[PDB]
Amino acid sequence: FCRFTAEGVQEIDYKDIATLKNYITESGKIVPSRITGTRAKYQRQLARAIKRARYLSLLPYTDRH
Amino acid sequence: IKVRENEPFDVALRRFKRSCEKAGVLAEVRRREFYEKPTTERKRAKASAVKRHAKKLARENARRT
Amino acid sequence: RKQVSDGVAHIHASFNNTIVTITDRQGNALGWATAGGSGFRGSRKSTPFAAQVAAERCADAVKEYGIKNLEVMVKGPGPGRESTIRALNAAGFRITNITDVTPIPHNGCRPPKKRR
Amino acid sequence: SLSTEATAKIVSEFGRDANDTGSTEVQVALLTAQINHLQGHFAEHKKDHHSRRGLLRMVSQRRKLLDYLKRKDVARYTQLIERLGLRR
Amino acid sequence: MRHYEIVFMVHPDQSEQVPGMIERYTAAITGAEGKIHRLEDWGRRQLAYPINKLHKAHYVLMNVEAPQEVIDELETTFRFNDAVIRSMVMRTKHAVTEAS
Amino acid sequence: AVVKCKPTSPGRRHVVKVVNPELHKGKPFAPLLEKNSKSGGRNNNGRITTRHIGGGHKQAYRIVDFKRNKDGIPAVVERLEYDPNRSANIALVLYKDGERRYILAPKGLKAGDQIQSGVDAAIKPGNTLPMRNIPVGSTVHNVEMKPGKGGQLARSAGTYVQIVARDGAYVTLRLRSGEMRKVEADCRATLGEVGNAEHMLRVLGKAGAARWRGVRPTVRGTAMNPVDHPHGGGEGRNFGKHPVTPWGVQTKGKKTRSNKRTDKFIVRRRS
RNA sequence: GCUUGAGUCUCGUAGAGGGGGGUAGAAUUCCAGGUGUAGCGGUGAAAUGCGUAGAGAUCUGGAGGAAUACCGGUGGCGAAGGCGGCCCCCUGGACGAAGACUGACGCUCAGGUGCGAAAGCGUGGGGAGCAAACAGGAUUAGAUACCCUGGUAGUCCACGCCGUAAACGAUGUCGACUUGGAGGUUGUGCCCUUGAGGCGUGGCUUCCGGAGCUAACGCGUUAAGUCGACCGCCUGGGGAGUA
Repeated sequence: FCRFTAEGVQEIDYKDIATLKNYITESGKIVPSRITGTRAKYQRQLARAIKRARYLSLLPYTDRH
Repeated sequence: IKVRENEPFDVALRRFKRSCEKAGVLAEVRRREFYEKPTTERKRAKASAVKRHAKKLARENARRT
Repeated sequence: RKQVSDGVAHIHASFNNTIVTITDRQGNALGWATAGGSGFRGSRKSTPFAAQVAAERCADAVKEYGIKNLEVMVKGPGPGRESTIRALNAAGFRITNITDVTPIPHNGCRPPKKRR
Repeated sequence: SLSTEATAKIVSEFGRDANDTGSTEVQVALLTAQINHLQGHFAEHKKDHHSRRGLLRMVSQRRKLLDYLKRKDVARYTQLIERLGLRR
Repeated sequence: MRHYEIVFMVHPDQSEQVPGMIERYTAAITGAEGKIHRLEDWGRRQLAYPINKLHKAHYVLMNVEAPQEVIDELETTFRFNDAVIRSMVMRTKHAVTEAS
Repeated sequence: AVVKCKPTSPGRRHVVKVVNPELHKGKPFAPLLEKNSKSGGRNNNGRITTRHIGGGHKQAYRIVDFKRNKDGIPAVVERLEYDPNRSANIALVLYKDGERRYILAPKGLKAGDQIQSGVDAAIKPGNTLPMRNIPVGSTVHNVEMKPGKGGQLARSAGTYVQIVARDGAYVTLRLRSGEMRKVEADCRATLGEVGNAEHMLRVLGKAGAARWRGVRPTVRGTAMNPVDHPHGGGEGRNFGKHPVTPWGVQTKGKKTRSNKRTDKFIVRRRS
């Protein structure tokens, strides 16, 4: 409930998978904003950062890989 | 989805199935494209959720109990 | 017969039937049993007790392989999937890990329209 | 598109200076320069109907400004349509 | 001159030619008046999913500024090269600051 | 482009022209021409061996270089021309050393554009280069069967062959009919589709438009006597027979593929 | 002439706005091979269907097409229809801040012109899944239906035509005015970033309700209140959106 990208400052980078793996669940799905608490601007950046890191094989699409 | 439950466990308790995929997003895809009711029943899901939100806080009456 | 040591228990639970197939580490099968192949034809096939006897009747015909610990891969919805894995404990196996290999698409081809 | 480099080149060519940016003859040339730019965009693609509507918003706005200009001062009008090349 | 980022992965047994390849493309852009800014070479690391299976590819980040005709002649080079596996190109906005 | 004629007379009512304005409108390049004499369907023995051909307009053979044996020389496409022997158009191609040759004109090729052949050549549409250097998946045309043979496959108008797979020293080609077929990996191919893809839309309007293409009338089997065709005869349009050729072999279904010498190179038959 | 309407410029801000190309992954289907064996599939119950010529299950590899799970939200964009993977290219609009400029250039619009879901048509492709029609099996008094097993057009793409929908907030477009509350979303200024705050200010949006209106239901500052400007339309039910 204490949104992390609105707290300091951010544009959600796709390369730093350290913070980016905090916002995926165990099966590779993106966690909704009602759970984490991110602002909706930082949620649209996040999904575009998950999917672009899922492209470059940094994060997985699913756990069936 | 996937659970390992390191060698002394004695019981499965796969609780991430009710949290990820098991029958929620699978009974939804077993039939019925609809193309139309994900506009209609998504509306009625949240039309009743806001009457679960507003009418629950203002339910404070005497009611003899 | 080769005396395989650890195997994989693919459990394909459907609404109509539960098929339980025991493979090996490579993934080629060593014996299977269904809810329909154990009697239980028709309405009793779609029951959790029928997957239980499909689990015990898959525990033999791999008695000639000597499988000790097995990794579970349940797949699909239905009345099995949860009472068959309690019957693989009761058959005398070790459960290494359980997964869920339900083939969920990412909004792929159109499903059918039925049940009206 | 009408970049900042291209916008300032037409304001000084048709107005007092770069400060006089909203004059009547300036706006006609700015709408003309973008319509003549978008002839290349709609030479291909041929079905961009949502951007065609923006093109017709600025054809018709240029038609109303030139018709304001012809009523307001005819002398400044006949300068412009020969200088900018749009009359039969 | 729009800015770019170019993350291309490399087929891993041909990773010796990568400083040959980083030189190969930064000659095409600086040679055609385009500034390179962050050659953050990530090295070899592990993949999340198999990619023709081929585990553990080799990552190169560029972050170039370049005219658009050059960055398209660059991107048709990544197709025909058999060493580049899954490149991508991105938005301008800026240059970056090594962003590990 | 695709011009529909106005019905000013019968016959002109159903004409569709395929009008290319980029074609050359002069007498063609005279050193690369030699004569083409009509056969009529007749051989050594003089007897008609292919029916329904004969007549037509006189047409001179354009020596078209399918083989593309000019490795690593720049070549500027001079002008697109009409070849009556083909369905496709041909491009007059000037090399840098001063030699002109005809090639088939691909889809995007215009006058002034540059092609070249050889293994060094780029993957620009129009270049000829061997298939062990062509990328997998890309679309080629003017495909060779044997190395140095010249080019056999995908050389009609609009036709192309997509390259499917490369398993060792063979290239798996999906032919235009839908047939998967292996060739030698050292055979050449020209990239891109063949131009004049609106050739399929010409519908010729009238009966005389096929007579000046050499195609003579086809007489049906049922209109003949029983001595002439294995159909034929009968009082008033009797057929009652399984359909056959004029020499008795079953048509409409009967497969005539029996070679056994080239069945190694075929992966899938035509479906 | 003037500037409070409208407009132009300079910096930014969000967006499934639009067209063009490319690519990614999961799944379905089919083919090819390995293992393996008598069932699978389906239903309220069955049967047709499939399968010892070895299916189903399972593994690997291949070929194709179409759609984008999670994000995802009475959330966002667009004039409406509508638009969801990520990427690049070419573009439209809206909004905000500070100014500077034009000087009423405006609003509505019969006829006209453009756009316009889906189904349909035309020509050329593509065809995985789904699926009218059609065949078979069931259910039934009947069942040319729901249910089951199959399956053609079609959905797909390029280019034309059609011009219709419960094309619906059943609510024309534009402007001004008249108590509030809780939210969302996108800017922006002040103040302590002083610790995930405190205060103004704009645009869009959802819900509840005050006067007022309404036949009532209800709308209720994105009015169905108080007014103005133009336009479209209505005149008992059928017959008839028919000849």
